Amino acid sequence: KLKVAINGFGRIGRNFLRCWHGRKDSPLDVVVVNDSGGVKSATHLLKYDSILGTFKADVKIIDNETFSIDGKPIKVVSNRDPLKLPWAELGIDIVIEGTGVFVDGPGAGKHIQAGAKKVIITAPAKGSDIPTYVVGVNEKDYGHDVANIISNASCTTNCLAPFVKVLDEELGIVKGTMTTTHSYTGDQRLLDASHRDLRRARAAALNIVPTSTGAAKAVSLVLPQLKGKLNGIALRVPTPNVSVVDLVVNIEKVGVTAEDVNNAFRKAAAGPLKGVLDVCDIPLVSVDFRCSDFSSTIDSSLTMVMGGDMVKVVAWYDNEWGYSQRVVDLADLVANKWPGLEGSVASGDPLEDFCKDNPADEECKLYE
Amino acid sequence: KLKVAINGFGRIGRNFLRCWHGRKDSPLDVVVVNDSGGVKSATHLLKYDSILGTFKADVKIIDNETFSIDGKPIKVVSNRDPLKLPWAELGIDIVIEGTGVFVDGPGAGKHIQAGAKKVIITAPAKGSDIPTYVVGVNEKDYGHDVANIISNASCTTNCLAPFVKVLDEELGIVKGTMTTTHSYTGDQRLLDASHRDLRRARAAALNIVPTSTGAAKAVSLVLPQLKGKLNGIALRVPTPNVSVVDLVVNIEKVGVTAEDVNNAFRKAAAGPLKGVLDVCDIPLVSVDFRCSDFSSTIDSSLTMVMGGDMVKVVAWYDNEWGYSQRVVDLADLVANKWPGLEGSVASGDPLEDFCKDNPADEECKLYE
Amino acid sequence: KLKVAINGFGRIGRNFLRCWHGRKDSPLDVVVINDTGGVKQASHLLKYDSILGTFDADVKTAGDSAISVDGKVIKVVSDRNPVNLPWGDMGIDLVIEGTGVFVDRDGAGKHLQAGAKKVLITAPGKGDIPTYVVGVNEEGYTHADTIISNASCTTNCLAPFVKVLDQKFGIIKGTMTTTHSYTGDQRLLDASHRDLRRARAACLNIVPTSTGAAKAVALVLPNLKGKLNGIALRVPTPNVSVVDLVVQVSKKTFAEEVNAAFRESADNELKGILSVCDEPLVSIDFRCTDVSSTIDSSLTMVMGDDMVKVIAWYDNEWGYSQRVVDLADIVANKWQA
Amino acid sequence: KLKVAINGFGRIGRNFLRCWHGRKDSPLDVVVINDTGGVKQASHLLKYDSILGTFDADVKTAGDSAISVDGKVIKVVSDRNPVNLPWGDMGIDLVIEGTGVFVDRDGAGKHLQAGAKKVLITAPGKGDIPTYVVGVNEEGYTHADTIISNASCTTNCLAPFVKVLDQKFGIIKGTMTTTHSYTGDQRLLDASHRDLRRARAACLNIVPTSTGAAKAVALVLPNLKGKLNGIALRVPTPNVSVVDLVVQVSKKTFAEEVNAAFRESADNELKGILSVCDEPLVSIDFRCTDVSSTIDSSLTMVMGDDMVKVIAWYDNEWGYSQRVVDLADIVANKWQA
Ligand SMILES: NC(=O)c1ccc[n+]([C@@H]2O[C@H](COP(=O)([O-])OP(=O)(O)OC[C@H]3O[C@@H](n4cnc5c(N)ncnc54)[C@H](O)[C@@H]3O)[C@@H](O)[C@H]2O)c1
Ligand SMILES: NC(=O)c1ccc[n+]([C@@H]2O[C@H](COP(=O)([O-])OP(=O)(O)OC[C@H]3O[C@@H](n4cnc5c(N)ncnc54)[C@H](O)[C@@H]3O)[C@@H](O)[C@H]2O)c1
Ligand SMILES: NC(=O)c1ccc[n+]([C@@H]2O[C@H](COP(=O)([O-])OP(=O)(O)OC[C@H]3O[C@@H](n4cnc5c(N)ncnc54)[C@H](O)[C@@H]3O)[C@@H](O)[C@H]2O)c1
Ligand SMILES: NC(=O)c1ccc[n+]([C@@H]2O[C@H](COP(=O)([O-])OP(=O)(O)OC[C@H]3O[C@@H](n4cnc5c(N)ncnc54)[C@H](O)[C@@H]3O)[C@@H](O)[C@H]2O)c1
Repeated sequence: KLKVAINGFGRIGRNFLRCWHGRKDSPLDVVVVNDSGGVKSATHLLKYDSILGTFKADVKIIDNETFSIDGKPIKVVSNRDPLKLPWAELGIDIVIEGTGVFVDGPGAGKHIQAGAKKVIITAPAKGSDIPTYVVGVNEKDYGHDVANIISNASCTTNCLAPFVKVLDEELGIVKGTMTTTHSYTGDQRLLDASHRDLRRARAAALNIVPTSTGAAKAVSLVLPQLKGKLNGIALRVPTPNVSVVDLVVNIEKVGVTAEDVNNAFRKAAAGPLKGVLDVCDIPLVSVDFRCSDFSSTIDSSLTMVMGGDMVKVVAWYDNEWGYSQRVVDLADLVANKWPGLEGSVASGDPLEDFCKDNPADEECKLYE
Repeated sequence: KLKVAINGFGRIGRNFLRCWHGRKDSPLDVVVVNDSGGVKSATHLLKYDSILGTFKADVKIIDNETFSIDGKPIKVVSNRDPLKLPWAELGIDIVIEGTGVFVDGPGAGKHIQAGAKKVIITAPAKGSDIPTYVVGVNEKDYGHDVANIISNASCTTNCLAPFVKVLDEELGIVKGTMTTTHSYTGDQRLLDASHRDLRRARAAALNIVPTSTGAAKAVSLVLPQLKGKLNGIALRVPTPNVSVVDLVVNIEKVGVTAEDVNNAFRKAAAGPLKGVLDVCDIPLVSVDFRCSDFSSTIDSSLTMVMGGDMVKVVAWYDNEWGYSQRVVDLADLVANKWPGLEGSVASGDPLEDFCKDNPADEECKLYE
Repeated sequence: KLKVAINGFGRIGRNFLRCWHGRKDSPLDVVVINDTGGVKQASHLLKYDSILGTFDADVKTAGDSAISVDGKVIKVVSDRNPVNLPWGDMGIDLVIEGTGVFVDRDGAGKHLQAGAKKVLITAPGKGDIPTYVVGVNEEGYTHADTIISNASCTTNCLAPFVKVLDQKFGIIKGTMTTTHSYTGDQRLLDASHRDLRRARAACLNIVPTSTGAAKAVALVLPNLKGKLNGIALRVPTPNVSVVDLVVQVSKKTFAEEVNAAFRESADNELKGILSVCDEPLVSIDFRCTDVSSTIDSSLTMVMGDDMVKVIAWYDNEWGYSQRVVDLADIVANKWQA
Repeated sequence: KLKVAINGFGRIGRNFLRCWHGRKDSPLDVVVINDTGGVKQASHLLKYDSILGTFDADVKTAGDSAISVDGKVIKVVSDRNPVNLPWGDMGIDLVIEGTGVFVDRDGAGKHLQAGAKKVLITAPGKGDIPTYVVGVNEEGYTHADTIISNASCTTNCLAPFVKVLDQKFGIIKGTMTTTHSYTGDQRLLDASHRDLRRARAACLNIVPTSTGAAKAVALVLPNLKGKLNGIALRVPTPNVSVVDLVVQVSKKTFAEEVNAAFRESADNELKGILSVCDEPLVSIDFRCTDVSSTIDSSLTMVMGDDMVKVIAWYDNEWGYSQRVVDLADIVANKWQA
């Protein structure tokens, strides 16, 4: 329902559309990509996934500006500079940060200045300014007027977060650290190619990289309850798109069996974490959840414990696919929080949100 | 030098020019503030304080949005939204959060991209993310141009901290708790006015509310090595502006008298804790420090120990004046902290430099 | 018995409520409120008062949706729309908008426009509202009058006897002022108030201003205009204010003569409305007392027998409610519209 | 050069002390002063003030007997009887009695007894003193009044302008009132004091009263008596207060007519003495301010061209002292004795 735009299709954004297309009552709708790759290519690139199969839905490759797909004529830009590209005539409330390039917060201004009202920051928290908001985790901390520029933190984090609450919340940790089994991707040089990074510069498809990732930080970002408490490097392993966490944590709890915790997880999964926290029980591997969208992926068994306090926490998950169907919900959240809708429930008790606008109200200036 | 401004207009928005104009070392300069009440007010506001007296300054009314300060002019904004505020056009390197509603650098970020090179956080922002910036403790230990939205913890703690810092620093203390005298203010209404909180609801200057102090936590936030050892209650009390806590502290050390520590005060106060920490000797009260910028006022005599080790440790202090001096603290710091000169990377080796331009480099797609 | 709602419901409303309870046989069944604040707060708003102390009446809320006071269920709506507030589910008879922001008939009408039917405000109804005050205009008030208001406490308080003032001797000229308390309407701490005076913090400073007392003076009594007109002084106090007025009366007299001429006033009309004495009393010795004031008969000195001092610790808050609660009862009475 | 000691080292003691430092050209060699209170207290008391803040003037003194401050080492003792208060040991030039408890010329006599030369009393002395006040009784003043008085700040401030108004417009009748602050004259608590009102605590209550103003006006203004009579309103404030008077002036006029007239006066003579403006300024805006009071220009209404409200924030303490200081040094000059 909301006009959406892409500044060049996000590898994830691509499926994310088909995901969005796999979405039905989407309060949003893409209208254009900044295709600096040719439509039919992008079309094919879109119509054809390289992992979970091409789209099982028509794509009409109409003219260089606007192909269609199952009757969805979506326009095409081609530029690294947003401002000119008028998402405003395109009425694009919120623009997919189809680059990553504008990893800087202020990058998106040009895009607000290109016709965005809010900003779908596709980028994990490279900058500090914007927090991403996470379903099951920190999504609801968003109200409107809260950071129209809104991050898409790392799936790693983004799949780290959901379950990672249970521990500190249901049972209590001391601290801990993790490590993805990051599938192979493009951002590591296929061969040894000139790339500012140490490792990703090296030949990709064959090896794994212990890799810097403040996802743990980025968690502590959205989990101040864990601010400056956790750790973890990445492992860019050779798979197309799937990863599991390393995660070890000195739980505060006595050290009960994980099963219960995982039941508690499954309970919490049964709680706010539908589509978010899968705690399954079948021992299964990368394939066995490809194109499966349940954000977490745990054979409840697998994540386990050493001596109770130290917890051998591990769980498969997607890095792009599920990741995408995480973006929409939050992308929807803004539309769910979108103005124009009737949003009055109770101020006679909970005027907190009411005067959340004005703290100089009858009395609202909490913390002075 | 550094381009400065204020988000909104507060009593702290009223606080600093008193310092700043009265200052003699301020490299930076404000050029505009969002007084959404008119210079006539703003002047009458700023020219005439309620406590520190009329501004001893010819802050004069040049044009209704661009007035004078004894000859120095400053523009004025009038609005309650970052995005229209052209800190870019204003070039403002540093703006001071005056809504409070920005408990979040994110909202402050809504000025960063808007041309705020850096953002002066003023209060304890519920956004934990920003490194907890406090003088005498972590002030230098802050990282320049790293997340340029710069925290500032509660004056109460912000004044308590360097003192609270020096104590364990002098002693080593098992833990601590306290209660300040949070002067009457607006946040608690003069009337029993409808409030998101029972406490500040009441008619302010008569009732005396003990309340919540994350400032206590903020100690850990600025004294991580002292984490958890902190407590106390925010006693909102009816004064214009001075708070003072006695801190109950089980000192980890022997349990020698305080005067020794006060000698260590007399050492460290006279040491780096000048400007903030005073240990006067004449037992004196609120007035005796008004307009006085020694941002902590300990009374050695009044301070006592219980078991020699449980020290009853007091310190008078204002709540905004000294706080207003915390403004200058990073201000001149962040000023010299500002690079000014250039960098010595290698846009071949540090192709990230080349990528800083060539951000769309596969040679550069780190962690993404 | 009269279904009533209160918009902008506040202290004086809470006072009115503490009145309402103290008003045994309160013919206003005020089962509704508008207050954007929280319920327990709204409870404590009434439950826990500063000046009259907490409401000597226990408040119970089931659980958060509704609060019952003195065994009677009560409601409190919260929406800044001057209409959306559902005054129609009961078809409200009387509304009291505390906010005062609708100095035009409209917002009050907007309150009536979804069920409400009658109105009085702490704000002086500017224009499109009958200048209606007890002692002076509550009588000429025909109950067909629906949306009226009260002017300043000062205006409200002075009204009856200042009418009696020109009665007994006639007043050449009159310039009144109040020892008006401090409130949040004036910036209790320095904030963006139109009145630069009312803009500071000024917990210990006064505010030169004026009042409908200087204005409705004509609206409540015709000749009483201009020559009969003064100013207002919001002073560093929380409580019962005093009239700083010296009436240039017409008929020559001495002080107590007019107070003699105003013993009767309490003895006949000011009874309940106002009072008078010469034992020195202070605002607390006027607290929760419904006789809007007692006049300093002694220090209401005569000077030239025309320009005559008038001085009276007047209940800017409780009687103000009371008088309105009185006026409410008056409109609770004679119920046709 | 004036070997002076004042009685009752109150705030005004500190004030004039600070004024000694404040006012330039001080022949007032006030190397002693009296207050039966503890002197080192008084020192610290002098050292530390609330309103004008601590007198940052660091003082180094060796021994209880000798005290030195800002070069001008100044003695001070603590005692009740002026005869028990030796003045000839310095051959005292001037005394002022801040205590108030010596509100008759005899104490001054008793001060003159122990070796004083000149006396004045900031307070209106009960009975046996023709007071001297600038603007009113400083012209016919003679330095040859070894004992004189000032009146309360009220009169000490309310005097000139209206006299000049009486000069330039006359007044049929004047109804003067003040926002008189609180002091030791009234009880902090409800302690036993002659005036029940001054006896009361009244932390936020005013005192309806009448200072010597409407009485001292007789002396200071041989004309304006009875007709030009109001009262005092002793308020629960510690600080700079405000005039609140409505006059029935003689000559037909209007507000601004007096203002420029009131302006020009300060533009020449009430310079330092008094002031006038209309920029809304509250108490805090008058710390240590000497032009006794700026009169409001707006709210100073005028009815029938005689009924004229007047209003002005005045420094009951420092500006009073200022005025107290004013003729004080003047009598130091023309030093006949
Ligand atoms: N002094 C402290 O130690 C401390 C600590 C925590 C919080 N605070 C709060 O943070 C603020 C800092 O103190 P202060 O000196 O500025 O007093 P202040 O209360 O006047 O500052 C905030 C005020 O500025 C105004 N404001 C907010 N947003 C505005 C906008 N867009 N445009 C114009 N005005 C706006 C409001 O009046 C707001 O109350 C205060 O609200 C203070 O209560 C202070
Ligand atoms: N697919 C993901 O989950 C994801 C998410 C974030 C970052 N990354 C990594 O960072 C990059 C972004 O990945 P992606 O998912 O967004 O797919 P993507 O790599 O296709 O997104 C960038 C695309 O937009 C265009 N582009 C690049 N820079 C641009 C710029 N300044 N302006 C306009 N268009 C620009 C290009 O056509 C490019 O295909 C990739 O290199 C990837 O390795 C991946
Ligand atoms: N008591 C007096 O003598 C007097 C005289 C004149 C005016 N007033 C005004 O009336 C108020 C005092 O009366 P009170 O004791 O009953 O308390 P009160 O302050 O709560 O009554 C009015 C208040 O309603 C508030 N308001 C605005 N919108 C509102 C909404 N949707 N819901 C609820 N409140 C809303 C306003 O802030 C306003 O201050 C003060 O605001 C004062 O300014 C009082
Ligand atoms: N404008 C007026 O109404 C007015 C005028 C003159 C004096 N006064 C009174 O005198 C004081 C003037 O203001 P202030 O700042 O000086 O306050 P203040 O009360 O401190 O001044 C009076 C001082 O005299 C001292 N005192 C009392 N008895 C004494 C005695 N036998 N001998 C010596 N000292 C004695 C008191 O301790 C006090 O220090 C006030 O106490 C005031 O009440 C008032």
